[PDB]
Amino acid sequence: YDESAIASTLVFVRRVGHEQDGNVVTLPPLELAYQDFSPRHHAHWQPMDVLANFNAIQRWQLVDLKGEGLPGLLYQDKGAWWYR
Amino acid sequence: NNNLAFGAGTDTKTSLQASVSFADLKIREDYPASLGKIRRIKQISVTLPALLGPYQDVQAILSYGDKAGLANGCEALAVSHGMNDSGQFQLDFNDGK
Amino acid sequence: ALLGPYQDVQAILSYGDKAGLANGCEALAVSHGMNDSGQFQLDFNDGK
Repeated sequence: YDESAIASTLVFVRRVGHEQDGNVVTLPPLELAYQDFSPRHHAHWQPMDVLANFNAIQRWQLVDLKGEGLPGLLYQDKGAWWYR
Repeated sequence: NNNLAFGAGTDTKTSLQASVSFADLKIREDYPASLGKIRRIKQISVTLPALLGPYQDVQAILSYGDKAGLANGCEALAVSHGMNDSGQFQLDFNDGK
Repeated sequence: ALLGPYQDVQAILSYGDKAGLANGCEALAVSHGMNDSGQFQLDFNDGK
């Protein structure tokens, strides 16, 4: 296992037997590898203007409406709701 | 009287105006004559949904064509906040004006 | 009720047994509901 404070994962599984003379016989190990999370070196920024006037001062929410899945933008006003 | 146009006044040439006829709105038809025949405006608020962000302004003037029957300044309203605003900083129907 | 995008609710609530009640207090207009009122502003210290 390759351990870390957050989680360990199994990396190698190897089949091995022992000989009576104090020795071993092995088969090639099976290796596994996982996706890492290293924002320290790989986080990236992207500007957006597709969100127009969205903010938390005015009546806007990021919401799971009508089918949900990825949230859309809900704008509320007096007497009406609008949605992206 | 139901149109959009750039204004013809000297300093309104670049001002885009949206005109609406009150008669054509068919508001009277909402309630029966038995509830009274005199139907008059108390106050109009303006909403421009999601136009402006929190620190943005809109400059717009709402005005009534037959201004002759009104007290001075009651012929027009300053739209600036754009979110159900009115012609005064603080709306109060219990005021004396 | 559920409403269309800019729909209003028109309704009149009235007392059909009008008697000694002061003029106009026999009825209330509804514009939207939500614990609505016949006045744009409700004030129990109104004076009337």
